Amino acid sequence: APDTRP
Amino acid sequence: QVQLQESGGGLVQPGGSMKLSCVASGFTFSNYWMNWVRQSPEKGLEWVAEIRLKSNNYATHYAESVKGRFTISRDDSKSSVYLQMNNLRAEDTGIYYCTGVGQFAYWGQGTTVTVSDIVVTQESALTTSPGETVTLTCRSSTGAVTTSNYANWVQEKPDHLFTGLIGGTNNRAPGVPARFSGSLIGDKAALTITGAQTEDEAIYFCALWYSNHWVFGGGTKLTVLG
Ligand SMILES: *[C@H]1O[C@H](CO)[C@H](O)[C@H](O)[C@H]1NC(=O)CF
Repeated sequence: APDTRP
Repeated sequence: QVQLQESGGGLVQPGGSMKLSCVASGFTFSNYWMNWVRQSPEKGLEWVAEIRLKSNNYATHYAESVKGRFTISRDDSKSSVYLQMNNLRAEDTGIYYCTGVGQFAYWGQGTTVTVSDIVVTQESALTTSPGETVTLTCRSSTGAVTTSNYANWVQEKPDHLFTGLIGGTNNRAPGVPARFSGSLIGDKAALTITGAQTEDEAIYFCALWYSNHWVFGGGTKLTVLG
């Protein structure tokens, strides 16, 4: 939902 | 080493306008959302605004207290993010930080602006010793913290120096020591230091996500004695 890109 | 460098703060009159900048290096800026977060002595850490990617049509969201007054924007060809602040109030006084990545790994040094509901609760203070296991907790007034709150933990050391430790509940940020861990325990988010070290004396903040905004906790002062 938020920026969950690692 | 990633760097974020803010600029444009100062000393302004109520009703005034100001634009802050932040330039980034060392990571693919255009692939990550960016945020502005401010720290004030009275209101603590406060999330201000986010801006998403080009592929999201640069969607933006704002804290209710700045809506219609502040505008966040980015220029991916200059690896920069901006905050345009209109109709400034005394309440807007603070240190302003640009921050992002998984979700608050990287923080700039901050730029000072002087103008002249969900509550997230943390332990005010905790005291430990080197080599102890210490657990900090983060509770929400809404009910249980779950993995859909994407709990982050950030550390503040002198002087107003921030580094992200944990995002997405339990993912360590790159280069964060192994002794730091994130968990969910009895419907609270939790940060555990397994074998505390003297250098871990600091203020620890949690942040929780609620659909389209972040709420920061009040911080815990951790003292490491002996
Ligand atoms: C991050 O994971 C979340 C759910 O926790 C969503 O699936 C997002 O779409 C994911 N984003 C990415 O994989 C982009 F990097």
